[PDB]
Amino acid sequence: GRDYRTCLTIVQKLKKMVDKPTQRSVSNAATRVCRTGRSRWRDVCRNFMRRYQSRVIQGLVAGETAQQICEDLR
Repeated sequence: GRDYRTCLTIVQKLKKMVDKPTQRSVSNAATRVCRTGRSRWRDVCRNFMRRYQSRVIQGLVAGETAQQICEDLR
């Protein structure tokens, strides 16, 4: 169950890190997002992105809401 929550937090973080969400801007932000925080969050974030990054990036580029991006995990 944690995956859905991790997904929502990451979507929110990435939307503030980029200006216009494109394949390049989002992907670049996605390599940085998991490096901010204490060790537990860095780990959880990293493990999530390794599994799910393609779908997160796709969703941001599509202008999906966080819930739409993360729905398969709900």
